[PDB]
Amino acid sequence: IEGAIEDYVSSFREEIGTVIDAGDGIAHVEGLPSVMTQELLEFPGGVLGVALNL
Amino acid sequence: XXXXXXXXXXXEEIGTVIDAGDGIAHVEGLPSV
Amino acid sequence: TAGRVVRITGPVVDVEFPRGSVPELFNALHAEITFGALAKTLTLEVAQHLGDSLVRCISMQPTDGLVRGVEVTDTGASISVPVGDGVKGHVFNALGDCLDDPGYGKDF
Amino acid sequence: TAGRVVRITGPVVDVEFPRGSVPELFNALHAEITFGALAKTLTLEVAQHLGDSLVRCISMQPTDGLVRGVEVTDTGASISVPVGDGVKGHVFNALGDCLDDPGYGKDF
Amino acid sequence: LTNLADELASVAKLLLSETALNKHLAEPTDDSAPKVRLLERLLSDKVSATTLDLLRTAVSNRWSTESNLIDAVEHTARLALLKRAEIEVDEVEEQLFRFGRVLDAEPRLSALLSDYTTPAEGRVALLDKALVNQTAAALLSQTVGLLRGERADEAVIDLAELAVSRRGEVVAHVSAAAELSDAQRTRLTEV
Repeated sequence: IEGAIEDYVSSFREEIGTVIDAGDGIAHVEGLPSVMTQELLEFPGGVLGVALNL
Repeated sequence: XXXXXXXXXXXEEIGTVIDAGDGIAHVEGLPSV
Repeated sequence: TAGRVVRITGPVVDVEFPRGSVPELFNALHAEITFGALAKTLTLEVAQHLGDSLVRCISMQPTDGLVRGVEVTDTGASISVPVGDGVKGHVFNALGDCLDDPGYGKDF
Repeated sequence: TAGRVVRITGPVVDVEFPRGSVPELFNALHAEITFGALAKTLTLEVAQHLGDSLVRCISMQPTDGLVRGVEVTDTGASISVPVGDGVKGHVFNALGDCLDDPGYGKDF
Repeated sequence: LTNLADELASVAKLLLSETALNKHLAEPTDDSAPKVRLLERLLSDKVSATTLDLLRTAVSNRWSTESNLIDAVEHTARLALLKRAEIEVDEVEEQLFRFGRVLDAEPRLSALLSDYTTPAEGRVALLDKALVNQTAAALLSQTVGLLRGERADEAVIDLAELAVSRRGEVVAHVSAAAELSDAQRTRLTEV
């Protein structure tokens, strides 16, 4: 069963995420297999976000 | 029959350290403590 | 013996290991950053266990540039430093690598 | 009918009862503690209901040396102390047992 | 239908056996290709076509918590067995309800109904020996096998409630000192 999990991890057209939380200028987004610490995220409204947590 | 069933159903201490750290630890099992 | 990074926040890094082998406390681990501009290797030290073959570690360098899925290798030893008679007369960093004359040492 | 003990911590002890057997608030309960040298009879008073046929209470004796799974019995009554003229000129503890004479004052 | 029920029971048991797959399969995501690919790679030839399609649809849909994902298979199996039994509804419902009531009446067996760290099938054998409609017995065994630290009396009550709720009638408790006459009871039902 370990091989299946390893292949699932190693398997990962453009990545898209969805917003789940808001309020007081803090957002929670998931669904991005390729992550990056302190990357600039472009929201559809033209505003920008910074990932300070993971 | 019910009591008989229970009677028929009626029919050496080790623990495992799940977590440890900072000088404390957590043990599982061992209901004879 | 291959590890996988699961969760990172600040300088503290979570890691998971295969059930067979898990390093003890205060064992150096090595990781790498694949980014072109900020390429660098990082050394980690074991802090505590959390169960499920999970380990908490503290980063020795700024953690910017890390990504999930990075392999982690261990050395099975504590952090080591060089000692000898001719050490006096040079400047050192935290890890023990020389600064005035890079590459000096590794024979004491 | 009797219940069991599932958790113990500090002086507070919580116990479990079967259906249709939970006692009302402020009811005395007796528990048995056995050992080679520490043998006593724990007296507990009901404090609150936790639901799911669980009741949390406190004890009037030290909880050292207790083991889970020990049955707990109920008397269905509140704490009481003998009274009368004979109480004069004697020393009593909280439970009402006469300290001067162990057997005195058990009939009023 | 019996084969589908057996396959659903087996897949639910294997899913409950391992914790990692439940944790990884509950991730809320819009995409479904990796999940169905994993399902195909993980014993896709052990089940029939229709059950495989149903499982694929269940995994594809987004679930709030892994508990719902675990319980959906069991609920589907129970409703499939009930539908197969329907294809004598009143007799089966009465048998199941009276059986549950009479077994819950006994407190000693209810005390022994606690199941945790017990042998996986030993308690099943003991309970089936201790305790008849074929469908009712099969449903009882399935319910006994799939419980995990939960009240059995509530389980059988909920099973009877679901069984009567599949039909258009609504259950209602009635208490009286003695059983009324049949004509009076029918008039009460009419009222």
